[PDB]
Amino acid sequence: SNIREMLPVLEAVAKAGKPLLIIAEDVEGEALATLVVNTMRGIVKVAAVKAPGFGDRRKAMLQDIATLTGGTVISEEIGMELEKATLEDLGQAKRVVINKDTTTIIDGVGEEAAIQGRVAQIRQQIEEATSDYDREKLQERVAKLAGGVA
Amino acid sequence: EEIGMELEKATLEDLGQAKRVVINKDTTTIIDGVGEEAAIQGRVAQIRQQIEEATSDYDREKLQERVAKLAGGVA
Amino acid sequence: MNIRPLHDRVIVKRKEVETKSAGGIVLTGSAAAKSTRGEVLAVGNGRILENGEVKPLDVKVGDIVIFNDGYGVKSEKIDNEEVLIMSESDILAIVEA
Amino acid sequence: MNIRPLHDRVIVKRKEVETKSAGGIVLTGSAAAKSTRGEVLAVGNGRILENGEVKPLDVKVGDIVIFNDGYGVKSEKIDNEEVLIMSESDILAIVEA
Amino acid sequence: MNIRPLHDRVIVKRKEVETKSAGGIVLTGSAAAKSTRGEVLAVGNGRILENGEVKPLDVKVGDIVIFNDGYGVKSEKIDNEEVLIMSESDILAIVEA
Amino acid sequence: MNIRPLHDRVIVKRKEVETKSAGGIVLTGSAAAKSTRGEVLAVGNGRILENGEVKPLDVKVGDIVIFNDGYGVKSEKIDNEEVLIMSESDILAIVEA
Amino acid sequence: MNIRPLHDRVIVKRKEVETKSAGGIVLTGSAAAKSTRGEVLAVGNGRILENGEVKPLDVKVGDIVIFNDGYGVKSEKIDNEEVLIMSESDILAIVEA
Repeated sequence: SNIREMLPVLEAVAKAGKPLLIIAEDVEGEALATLVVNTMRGIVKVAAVKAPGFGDRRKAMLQDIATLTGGTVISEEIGMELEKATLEDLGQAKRVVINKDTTTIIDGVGEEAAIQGRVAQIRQQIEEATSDYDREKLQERVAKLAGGVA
Repeated sequence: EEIGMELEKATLEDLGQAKRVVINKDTTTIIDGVGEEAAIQGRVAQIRQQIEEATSDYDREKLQERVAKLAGGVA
Repeated sequence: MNIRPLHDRVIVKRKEVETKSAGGIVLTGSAAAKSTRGEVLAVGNGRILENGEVKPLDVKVGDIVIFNDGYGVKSEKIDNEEVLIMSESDILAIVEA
Repeated sequence: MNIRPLHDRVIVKRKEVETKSAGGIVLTGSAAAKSTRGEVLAVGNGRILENGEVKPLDVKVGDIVIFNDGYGVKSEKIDNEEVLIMSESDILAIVEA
Repeated sequence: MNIRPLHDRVIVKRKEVETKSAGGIVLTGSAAAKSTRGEVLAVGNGRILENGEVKPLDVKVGDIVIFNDGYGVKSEKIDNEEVLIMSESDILAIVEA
Repeated sequence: MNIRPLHDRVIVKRKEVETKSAGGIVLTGSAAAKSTRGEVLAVGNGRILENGEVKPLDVKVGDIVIFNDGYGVKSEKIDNEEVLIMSESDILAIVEA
Repeated sequence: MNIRPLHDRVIVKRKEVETKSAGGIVLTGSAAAKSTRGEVLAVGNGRILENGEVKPLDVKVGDIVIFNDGYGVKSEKIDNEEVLIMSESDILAIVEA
């Protein structure tokens, strides 16, 4: 909201001259209004979208997005702060596609060992007593991480 | 008001122009605003995505009405 | 018409609030903040305290100053423009060079 | 008949409120506001505070002044006209030629 | 473009906030506390109270001091960084060694 | 190694809180109460009020005193120990014999 | 040990509260009240105001006094007894003979 502060992170990207993609619980008009004008004159090309859903649900799926793109998740809850984060902590992707109801990333740049490692930790998740519902949602993450969804 | 603009912040040049308008207790009409065709068509061109919409019912009905007013007629 | 201050009173005008130059070339809009910089339009005769003579003010007309916007600061409209009225004590510093 | 103010009291009369000339040739209606400008009809002997003598007022009869309409400002009716009574401290500035 | 303080005003800058050395080896994150230590960037002429002369400030430029961050303390940003402005009275002590 | 207080400021350290010797043999638990007794670690130059001379403090270094723990009492950490900073006015009495 | 008050401080002890002999030869219950009478245990040097000398306290040690139990009255425990600490101004009168 008034949580606009994070300028040095923002300008670092401006210095870079590259577009910025933002994933968080929510973004309010104060941040969006300035963002729109900054993008319009070509200072920065930046668009923001909302996280997957429920607190535990979105938080759980944030690490894979970051690791897949080689980025770092900002732990507000833990040892990290809004401003506290370098440009290098940001994830990188070839391009993204955004529409009114959907967000897509063509290809984040991350190491295969990290991609597989995310998948490897999933194996405990795969063989689960709960089975119904737990596996269905879980597999969807899995397919997105390295496979495909039909 | 929401974005990079303010109440006072606006020059007379910002204001649009028209030949004349007609106003009554329940209706407002503009005889002819003066604007370029490229802008009129450009508004219409962006409407084509709006035209081809999955919802169809209600979405198209209101949408078409704007379209007719922008370059055609309403009967 | 213009204004003549009544000793120890200085009339100054406020400068732009949160000018869009913060953090670089970034345009920063006004989001609940006020400007403490001003220009000295008028100078009063001086302090009348302790009876012995009147002491002259340390600020000349046309100076650029930094001041504390407190209770001692009053607002009036002159020639349909906003001005500030405060004592010498309320002005914290002078911007020079 | 006229009135004689007592030391450190100044009798002034209020000028027109929200005169229709704001913004140029634009006519400004009354936004429930009141005029802060007046003329000095009478001058008191001076301040009798600190002890050393009596100090004369810095406002001469017939001056045009700007003042703060506070509690210290009282209203009286003389010769069926409205007048204001306030101390020297209340009058912030003088409008000159 | 530096800043010259006006008599009895001292310009200082705040040090690191809630440094993680409290309790012991343990590193304590900032819960929501603010640092009271600072460095003196500039020194004003002195106190002008009671007419006769001006009394000099007891703090030399470049000192490391401990102060009470009260209403009197004000914040301004010059050369794109944060500074604090307060009187001599607000500074409680000097750190020496 | 140590801190030098400014004039009219006295640095003292607080003594034991709700000491377990109340009523004689009986041990009294601490039920939300704080000790008012301290020791004077340092003495400032003295009061500088009303120009003429600087008046010396009435408290010696190393004295045991009783004081009013009010707003005027500040807390600092010296060599990882708790200290209190207050004026002479805040110290109510001296414990002797 | 014993206590030595600092200048303009008087240490006194409170007398019996709601003593039974009120309104005649009547034993009266302690419905809800306190005693304003005390004895002066110790005397401070005196008031230290306006520079020129220190004015001695009018009340000698061992006097029986009447006082106003206000904010200025503080309570401490000495040798397992309750005492009151207040200034000269607080004690209204002296009971004699």
